[PDB]
Formats: sequence, structure tokens, C-alpha cells
Amino acid sequence: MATGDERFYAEHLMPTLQGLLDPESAHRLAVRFTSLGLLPRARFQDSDMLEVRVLGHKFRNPVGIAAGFDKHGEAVDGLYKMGFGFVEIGSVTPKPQEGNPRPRVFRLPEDQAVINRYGFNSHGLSVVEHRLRARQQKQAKLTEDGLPLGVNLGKNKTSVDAAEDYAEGVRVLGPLADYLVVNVSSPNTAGLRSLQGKAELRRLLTKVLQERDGLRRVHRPAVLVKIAPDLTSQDKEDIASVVKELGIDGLIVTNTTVSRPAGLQGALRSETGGLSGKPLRDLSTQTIREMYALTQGRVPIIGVGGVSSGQDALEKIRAGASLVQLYTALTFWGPPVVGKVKRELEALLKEQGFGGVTDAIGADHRR
Ligand SMILES: Cc1cc2nc3c(=O)[nH]c(=O)nc-3n(C[C@H](O)[C@H](O)[C@H](O)COP(=O)(O)O)c2cc1C
Ligand SMILES: CC(C)=CCC/C(C)=C/CC/C(C)=C/Cc1c(O)c2ccccc2oc1=O
Ligand SMILES: O=C(O)c1cc(=O)[nH]c(=O)[nH]1
Repeated sequence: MATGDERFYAEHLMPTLQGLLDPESAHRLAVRFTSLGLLPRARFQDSDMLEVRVLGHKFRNPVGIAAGFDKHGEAVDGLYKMGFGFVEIGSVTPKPQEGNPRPRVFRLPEDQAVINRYGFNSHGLSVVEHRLRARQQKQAKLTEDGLPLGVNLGKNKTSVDAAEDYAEGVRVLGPLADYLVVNVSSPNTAGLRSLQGKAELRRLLTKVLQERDGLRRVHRPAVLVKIAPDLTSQDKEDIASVVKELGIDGLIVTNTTVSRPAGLQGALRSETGGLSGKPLRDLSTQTIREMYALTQGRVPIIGVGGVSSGQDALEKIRAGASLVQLYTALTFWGPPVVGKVKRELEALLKEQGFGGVTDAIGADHRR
């Protein structure tokens, strides 16, 4: 019966509507429909096995919506209604900006992948601040109930001082967030990924952390850094070193890839931008695995990239992720994928002898 509307969405509704609508229009409609609560509430009730305690919070389940789906904080409540254990909004830039010219998003259905080059289209900090303020106390209760909120920060295209952009984000949205993400891994703003370099990252994160530490206790979020899947071994070593040196609270692993893996079939494979979905999956999992080992398992990781099944989620958890996110799978399978991942993950945890998600975190490293 759950499998179910899964089949209807996956085999008929989503393919048909994707046939009618370009991906950007489709995404806007999805955000709209989700924000209005037009989707029926998720039948799957989260078992205690799926609960995770990390980043100073309880997470009712470990499956979140990745940044980029709700860039401007318009659909947070509808996303919880869809069954996500946590919601991340953004990336948000300090000033509003339009992003790159169209077209800028492409489906690769034969690869179960997407390529995007949005370039941080953002309503800006002020608009998002007011949107989150309008439901701040509702979010306080949701968080207390095991449904935390993350806010992902970006920087403006024309900004001279990257660190000041991130600092402003901490000041404006830090007080409304359970965790903040310093997104230094978008492939679609020139020079951004260079902020992952050791010296630049250290300077940037020192400032971010100083700003965060200046917030009142009740409004003091955890700070995570979101990294690329395309880093050298040296880059990864350096990130791990800075993270430990500064006491960064966690990592989001990974953003989209600028690589184009051998075997892509989609007609649009050579479009510029970040690739997401299935071709990113194991590249992301391996990056999680490496970051977990480099941080001695002491630094919480949110694993993201190509998750569309319980198996995909559990592989990332066993590689070292405390939580996972998805986006691209939602675009192909629709809302039922959320319950699907959770049900399959629970079943696999039981089959592999885990008491719950927490027991599985980093399990591959202890074999
Ligand atoms: C259309 C689109 C827009 C995105 N926008 C953002 C963003 O603004 N900030 C960010 O940190 N990641 C962004 N991402 C990356 C996702 O958060 C995620 O890291 C990546 O897509 C891998 O997950 P997936 O394979 O489940 O989509 C975006 C991805 C897509 C497909
Ligand atoms: C939240 C969700 C996936 C569906 C909500 C309800 C609804 C009526 C969706 C209708 C149409 C549709 C084409 C959604 C898929 C979709 C994309 O194809 C898409 C492609 C690239 C990047 C982001 C995208 O966002 C989407 O939601
Ligand atoms: O806005 C975008 O282009 C974007 C940002 C980001 O962090 N990742 C991505 O794939 N796209």
C-alpha cells in the first residue's frame, strides 16, 4: 500500500509531469505545492531505531532534505510533513541576486542525475530572516520534538570579501538555525571552491566561529562546512586539520561534482554545472569514508549525494555519516521516496544486527 503510491509517482506521475515541464518550472511548482501543504501527510511513523542524537539535537529520523530544494525558506513545514527528519534551507546570500542566466538546470533521466548551474539565486538574508522569524517559535517546538532546521549560507557573486558575506549570514540567520552550513563547495560561483584551501578556510572559519560564539546561548547554532566531492587527498587532509584545529562542529559531504563519470548517457551530460544523483553516489560515500577516518570519527558528518534507497542511506551511515540528505531522488521518485528510504533503512538495520542508526554510524571502519 506504501509501494503503493511509490509506484504511481515513480512510474507515472513524475515521468509524465517531467515530460510536460522544464526542470526549473517543475522545481518552482514543487516548492509551491509543498509550501501549501497540498501533498497528503506521510503515513510512515518513525520508529525509535531511526532516532539520532548529534550536533546538540535530537533527530527523529536521519533523512534530511539537502540544500537547494528550498533555497529561500518557503516550504519548511511542508518538508517536515513529507517525513524529513530535518530540513536544510539555502544557500542564502547576503543581498538578493538572480543567479546565472537560463537555462541552468538539466535532467539526465537515463542516469537518474541532474546538472545545475543556478549560481546562488537567492531572495537574500533579509527576506529569509523575516520568513523564518514568522515561524521561529513553531520551529523551536519542532526542534524540541526532534525536527531540527539547518540554514546554508552562500556569498554574493560581486562580493569582495567572502568572509564578511559568511559573517553576515551568521549574524542574521544564525539566531534562527539549529545548525549553519558554510557552503564553500558550489561549483557555480567563480573562485568559491578555492575557499576550501587550508589558509583561506582557516581564516574564513575563524571569523565564522567568532561571529557564532558571539550569539546568545539559545541562539547559538552548530557550524558545519559543506565540501566538494572533487577534492584532492591533500585538500581533504587540510580540511580535516582545520576542522580539528578550530573545533568545527561537523561536515556536510558532499556537494555536486564537476566531474563527468565515464558512462553517463543523458543527452545533456556535457552541460556546465554540478552533477547530482546516482552518478555522484559512491564518490560521495568514499569522501564520507575518508573524512570520517581523517577526523577519527569525532566530527559529525551529514552524508549527501545520490541517496534514493535505504541501502544508499545505510552505506553512507556505515561509512561514517550520522545523518543523510537527499534532493535529486525526490525529483525523480517524488515524495514517496522519503518513506521508502526510511522503511528500507529500518529493515536493513534489523537485518544487519544494528540496534539502531546510532550503532551503524562508522561501522565499516570497525570491521
Ligand atoms: C538544483 C540543485 C540546487 C542545489 N543548490 C544547492 C545550494 O544552494 N547549496 C548547497 O549547499 N547545495 C546545493 N545543491 C547540492 C545538494 O544540496 C546536494 O549536495 C547534491 O545535490 C547531492 O545530493 P543529491 O544527489 O541527493 O541531489 C543543489 C543541488 C541541486 C540538484
Ligand atoms: C516535492 C516534489 C518532488 C513533488 C511535489 C508535487 C508536484 C505536483 C510535482 C510536480 C512536477 C515535477 C516535475 C517535480 C520534480 C522536480 C524536477 O523535475 C526538478 C528537476 C531539476 C531540479 C529540481 C527539480 O525539482 C523538482 O521538484
Ligand atoms: O546555486 C547553485 O548553483 C548551487 C549551489 C551549490 O552549492 N551546489 C549546486 O549544485 N548548485
